[PDB]
Amino acid sequence: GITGTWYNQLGSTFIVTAGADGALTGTYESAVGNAESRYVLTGRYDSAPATDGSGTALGWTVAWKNNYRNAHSATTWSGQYVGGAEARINTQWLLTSGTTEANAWKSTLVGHDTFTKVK
Amino acid sequence: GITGTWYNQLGSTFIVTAGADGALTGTYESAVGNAESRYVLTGRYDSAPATDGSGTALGWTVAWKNNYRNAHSATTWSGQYVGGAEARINTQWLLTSGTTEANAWKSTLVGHDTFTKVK
Amino acid sequence: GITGTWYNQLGSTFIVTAGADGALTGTYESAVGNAESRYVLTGRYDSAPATDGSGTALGWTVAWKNNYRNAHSATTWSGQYVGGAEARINTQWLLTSGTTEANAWKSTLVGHDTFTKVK
Amino acid sequence: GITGTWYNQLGSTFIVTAGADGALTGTYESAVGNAESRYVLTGRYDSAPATDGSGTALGWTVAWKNNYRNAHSATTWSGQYVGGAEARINTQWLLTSGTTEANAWKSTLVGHDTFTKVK
Repeated sequence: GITGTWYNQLGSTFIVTAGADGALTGTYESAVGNAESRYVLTGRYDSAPATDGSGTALGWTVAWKNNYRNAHSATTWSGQYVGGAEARINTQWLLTSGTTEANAWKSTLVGHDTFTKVK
Repeated sequence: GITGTWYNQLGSTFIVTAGADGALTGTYESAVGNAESRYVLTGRYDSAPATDGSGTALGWTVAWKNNYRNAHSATTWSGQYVGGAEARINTQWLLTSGTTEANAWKSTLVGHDTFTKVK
Repeated sequence: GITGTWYNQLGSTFIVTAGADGALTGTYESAVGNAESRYVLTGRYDSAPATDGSGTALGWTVAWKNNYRNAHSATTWSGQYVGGAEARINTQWLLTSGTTEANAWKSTLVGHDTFTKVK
Repeated sequence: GITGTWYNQLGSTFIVTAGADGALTGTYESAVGNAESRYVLTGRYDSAPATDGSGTALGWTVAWKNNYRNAHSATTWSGQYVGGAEARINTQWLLTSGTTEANAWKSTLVGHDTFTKVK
């Protein structure tokens, strides 16, 4: 149930394909909704999850560089798919920016995102 | 300088290719060193980093499932390459395990890894 | 507005006093609601927050040891108070368990809690 | 062995008292070394740690406000004391800044600190 369009709370959109081999490929759109705000996502998911009501572990990365903008940063999301009635991807993320060694201590933001298939 | 074999402190080995398009592909080996402990890694890196001594932002994901073992979990690393003399990848990571909703609060470990090209 | 009883989503209860000097003192109750599940909390908050609609930065620690139970672990919450109509404390937390050096890599859980004054 | 002066890699200094009741009190000095860069720290530690070579779980908070400067932010450290020969406190930390709801997603930095009793 991972393949599809997912929306976070903040209004970002993640279009993903889950391949039989464990590969995630797709696009992440920061909230705007134009070509300029689309970035390649790659990831991995558990292709053989536990049959006991456990969620499916997954993760993906976006480098914030496309043909229009380079933020010299990358976010990774680490999380799990929950195939509920209204399914959800619950994640925590790390956004690392490229820095000098002096600013390396303040390079990494952390947060959390919930995604649904409902805008 | 990202393409190559990298070793973490704990003795894990990351073989990676950095493609011109921002793609990372490769294998992550938990410390053992046999076929059974090899897992596909996919990621993204900043292909056009800042020319001011800033590091290169990157991230990658391993789902802990191969032909031999499934830990029903995924780690993402978020970090930066520093093209020093002895170059390094400084990361923080999140390891999410597939869980029940009741155990979802204790699903995610966080830590940090430094990688070098020197065993 | 920090002084009071706050409830997280999971059903834990935080009773806190915010002193004029920046001190937080109080008790954290894991969801049960008896004397056996009460632990001392200590923390700090910004006593002079920005007058521009910014939240108030705060943090606190619970060592999971009382007269009844010792989990040999400590959680810290780092967050901000938002004096809305229905006010909230938005936090992320780290739960570190005492471990051997060999298990030090898996010592630290991370997550997030929202607290309200409404059960 | 927690009571004493501890130095992080970056050159910050933590003077702490570990009380019999689980309380940490003290001062955190960002790297400078003058009165202007001293801040109150409060925390908790496991007063009865495991007798099996496990570290002692601890955590503390500094609100970045003193009589001289207010950064409208708070750091929490979550970690463990390891009573080695050369003892160490291994931590991960969260630095939350007070923000608007719009900037709440980028409010929280994460990192790691190792402390020793050796400058």
